[PDB]
Amino acid sequence: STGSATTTPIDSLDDAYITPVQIGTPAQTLNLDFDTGSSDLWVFSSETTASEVDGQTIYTPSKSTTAKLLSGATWSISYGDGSSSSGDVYTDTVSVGGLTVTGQAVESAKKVSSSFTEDSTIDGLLGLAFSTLNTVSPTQQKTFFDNAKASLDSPVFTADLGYHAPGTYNFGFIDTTAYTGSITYTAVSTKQGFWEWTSTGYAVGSGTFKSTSIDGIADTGTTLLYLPATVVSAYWAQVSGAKSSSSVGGYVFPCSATLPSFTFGVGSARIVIPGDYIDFGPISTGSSSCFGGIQSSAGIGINIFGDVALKAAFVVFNGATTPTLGFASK
Ligand SMILES: C#CCN(C)Cc1nc(C2(O)CCNCC2)cs1
Repeated sequence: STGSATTTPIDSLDDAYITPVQIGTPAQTLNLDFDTGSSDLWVFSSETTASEVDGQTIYTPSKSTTAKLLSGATWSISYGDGSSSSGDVYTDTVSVGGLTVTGQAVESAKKVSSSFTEDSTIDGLLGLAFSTLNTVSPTQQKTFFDNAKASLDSPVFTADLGYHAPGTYNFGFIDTTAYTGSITYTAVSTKQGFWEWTSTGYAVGSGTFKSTSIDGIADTGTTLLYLPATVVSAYWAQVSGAKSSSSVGGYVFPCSATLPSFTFGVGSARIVIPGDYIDFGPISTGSSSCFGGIQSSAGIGINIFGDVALKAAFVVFNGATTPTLGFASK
């Protein structure tokens, strides 16, 4: 089997991407944030505290003839940005772009943090990291991909995010028309539960390539690119007036600037992030200071190849017995 679904930026800055997902019988369609950096599928629901729902579409298990309470199971998650949610669990039928999984754990939110409430476009998350990170207790649950894997034509999914434009998540096949040149595959460590890999280095604009190993995770659920302070300082030093601001919480730059590209290494291959991708606009409406798309990972404990990097490539998440990650230009 295969699946193919379009993913769409939630705003003009590509802060996140939503993908329609069919849950239950008859289908309830929710727009979920596909997140290769976590492993819970959770949704706003009829059980979510009323004061914490503001515009989201909710899942109502009582209206689904295939919904079954997973008795005694609970979940609680907190993400890198400090946001969080928790609740209980149902199993139900879940379909993504024509691909159907029966008995999928659907984690129903009883509580969500303010940042989720304030984001009316995101009805939940669909985690695509390794199932060892799933937070359901006392019986850990499998991701949508983990459950679907045996039925897929090939045990893979691909992320093809657009720059200020829709993109595609495919399951079970590699669309050879969706990229240029060849796909370079690189080793993955699952020891932390992430799609963790090691980049071979970087370049700033037209500068010489610096060979240096940068361990990080491929995370569609993170907006920006987070790299070691040395690398990030080298990038912003090429932008007149750019500086790190503690009050804003990262590197800002003059909105009048033209940003240089940023290249990262995948084995012997190179992925180029256009300068425009690194511009996240005025820090506040009307401001002449703009927020940078490349930021320091120093206060995170891990480097994160988020959407800024990933949208510059066609990315293959290979969930074979020995998982690997593939990158192609597009
Ligand atoms: C490990 C480590 C340090 N972490 C507390 C910081 C991290 N945060 C994350 C995410 O929550 C970011 C959003 N997508 C899902 C993953 C991964 S690593």
